[PDB]
Amino acid sequence: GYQKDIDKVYKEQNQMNKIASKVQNTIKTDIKQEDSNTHVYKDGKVIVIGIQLYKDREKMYYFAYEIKDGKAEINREIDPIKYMKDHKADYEDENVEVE
Amino acid sequence: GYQKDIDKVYKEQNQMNKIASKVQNTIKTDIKQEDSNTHVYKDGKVIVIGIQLYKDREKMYYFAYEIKDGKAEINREIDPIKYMKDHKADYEDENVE
Repeated sequence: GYQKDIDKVYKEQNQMNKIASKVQNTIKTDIKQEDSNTHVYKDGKVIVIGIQLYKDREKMYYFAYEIKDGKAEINREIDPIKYMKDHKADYEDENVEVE
Repeated sequence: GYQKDIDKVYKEQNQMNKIASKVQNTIKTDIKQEDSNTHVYKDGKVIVIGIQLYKDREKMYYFAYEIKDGKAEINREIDPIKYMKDHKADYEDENVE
């Protein structure tokens, strides 16, 4: 299953957000999968998350990660919106519906 | 002098901005002292920098650092604007009015 790797993604996201919050303190640092959107592609090679990046905004912000050599690495060269449009997910955990 | 410690502060700010820019890509990276304002206080114990934090804003954003055990450590509990008002700087390098 994909949960071990999803956990890596959320750990990495929180680690980066914690550092980011030192220089831009509106960044949320307690990102939780059950309050986010998660999709897995290419049998675990790409994971796209949508999260509440800012403590004072409801908006979802999306990020694409690659799982390479057992580690979650963000890849801002991947357009996550386009990626979700263009590929069939192997897994979805959609907790935020935005009309 | 204070240049060794000012350099440690800019190095640290740049390391944080690099990571920050991965999640919020308007954060500017590779900030240079010559494009920023720097003030040193307390014989080098506290260093306050004013930088162009955002690629999409001209505005200067300020951050206070402490030098402890030879390391530069950001301290967000210090209000840097007030700190500069209330202390006499030992050194200044002001490049933005």
